[PDB]
Amino acid sequence: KVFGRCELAAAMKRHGLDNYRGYSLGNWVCVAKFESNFNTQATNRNTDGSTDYGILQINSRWWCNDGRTPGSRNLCNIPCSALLSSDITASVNCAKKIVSDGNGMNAWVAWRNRCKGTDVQAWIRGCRL
Ligand SMILES: [Cl-]
Ligand SMILES: [Cl-]
Ligand SMILES: [Cl-]
Ligand SMILES: [Cl-]
Ligand SMILES: [Cl-]
Ligand code: NA
Repeated sequence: KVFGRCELAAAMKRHGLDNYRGYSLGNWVCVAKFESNFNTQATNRNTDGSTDYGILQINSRWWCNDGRTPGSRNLCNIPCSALLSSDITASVNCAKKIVSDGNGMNAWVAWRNRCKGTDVQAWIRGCRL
């Protein structure tokens, strides 16, 4: 599923991401845009052989099980395929654990390089929220 911008903002708010660990909603919409173009089915292979899954591009090196990332962890206790669902619940719940792991949203390289220090509120402007 490719979400619309305000459709994604609404789902992220309903699932409790607005101000989660101090990160306003626009930060989460911004990172989703640059990670996946709002596409729940997005996947990308990393150089080490791990893979990033779903709208928030969550990495199998640490967070989910895909059966083909030797030595990795599954800290969110989910199959990576659950992160590709049209419903974002699993991605949101796992993002809450990632952002709580000490580095905040710097866990997403794209957030640090493309969202951090910008006007992230623009990503939720106009949305009925
Ligand atoms: Cl957009
Ligand atoms: Cl915001
Ligand atoms: Cl594995
Ligand atoms: Cl959803
Ligand atoms: Cl933080
Ligand atoms: Na894993």
